[PDB]
Amino acid sequence: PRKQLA
Amino acid sequence: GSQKERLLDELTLEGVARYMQSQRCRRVICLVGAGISTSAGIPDFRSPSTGLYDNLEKYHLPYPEAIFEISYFKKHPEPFFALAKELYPGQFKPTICHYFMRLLKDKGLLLRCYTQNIDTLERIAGLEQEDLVEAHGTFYTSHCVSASCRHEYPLSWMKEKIFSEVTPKCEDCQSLVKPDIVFFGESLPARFFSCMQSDFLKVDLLLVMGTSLQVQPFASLISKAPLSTPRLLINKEKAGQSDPFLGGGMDFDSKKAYRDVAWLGECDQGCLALAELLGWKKELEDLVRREHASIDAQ
Ligand SMILES: NC(=O)c1ccc[n+]([C@@H]2O[C@H](COP(=O)([O-])OP(=O)(O)OC[C@H]3O[C@@H](n4cnc5c(N)ncnc54)[C@H](O)[C@@H]3O)[C@@H](O)[C@H]2O)c1
Ligand SMILES: *C(=S)CCCCCCCCCCCC
Ligand SMILES: [Zn+2]
Repeated sequence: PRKQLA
Repeated sequence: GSQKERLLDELTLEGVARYMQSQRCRRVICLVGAGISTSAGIPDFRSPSTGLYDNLEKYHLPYPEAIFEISYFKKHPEPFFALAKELYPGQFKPTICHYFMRLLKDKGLLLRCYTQNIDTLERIAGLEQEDLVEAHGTFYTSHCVSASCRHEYPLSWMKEKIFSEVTPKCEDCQSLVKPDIVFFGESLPARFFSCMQSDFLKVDLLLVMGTSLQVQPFASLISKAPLSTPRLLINKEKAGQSDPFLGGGMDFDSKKAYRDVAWLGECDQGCLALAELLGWKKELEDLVRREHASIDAQ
């Protein structure tokens, strides 16, 4: 999984 | 197992402190973010006013988040490097909270520090590679982006590039040189996962400091701990609670709250206060004062 905002 | 015992005698900072000085608690993991470096002069992302997200109209930008996305960075690397010059601190001085973690290390309580920050302040405070997971990379090193040569450059080289306002290009192949940070849209470093699969099998306390817990998969770390692991948040504002509409996270307040603690304030103050209860206040004062003095003398 990758760097993601939320 | 998954039994949800109550290990702290009371959901307060004093309760955590007594737990930290009992025998059950021998491995501590810190999860930290940009809140712990704001008092070092590196601003937040999301904090209204201070945070970057309020302060970036000047960047010809179609989406205040795009300046940290890898896609946008591949197309137009200049705004990032322009932004990097603005923010580059004149002097690297880690905070009281940083030095609290070095005290953890010095007392054998630190199993790992997982940081979302890229400012290298954890290393300058004396946390070594064995103590650290730089989950989003770092400015400390940089690499040619060309798969064919990936030459490494030091921060000294990248700093002059940024301060001389010249886009960093590789001396061997003339491709772009990118700091070793994880952009939004990139894959976190392998070591993040190999540490996560092992560290959270026997952590005895989570210390969450200066993070809004809104970046994934970093925020998911708080749920990797076993259900009976006490979890302390030191932060301006509560964070990490499950959304009422959206395995979930922090539970400070509900009737079934049993291990989560929220100390609201400055990370430096909260670590100061925790250190007092532990009898480390003077020990923390001398260490910060000495290291700031050493750094101030450079
Ligand atoms: N120092 C850095 O390297 C830096 C700086 C800005 C952004 N970022 C990156 O952007 C993303 C933002 O994520 P984040 O959660 O770490 O930052 P954030 O902006 O999303 O939130 C920081 C949290 O810490 C609180 N806070 C700020 N200053 C504080 C202080 N002095 N004392 C106590 N609490 C304080 C804020 O209220 C907030 O809850 C991260 O992935 C990070 O990689 C890094
Ligand atoms: C993951 S969210 C990485 C975000 C990048 C943060 C940008 C930081 C600006 C550079 C600060 C310069 C300090 C050396
Ligand atoms: Zn190259």
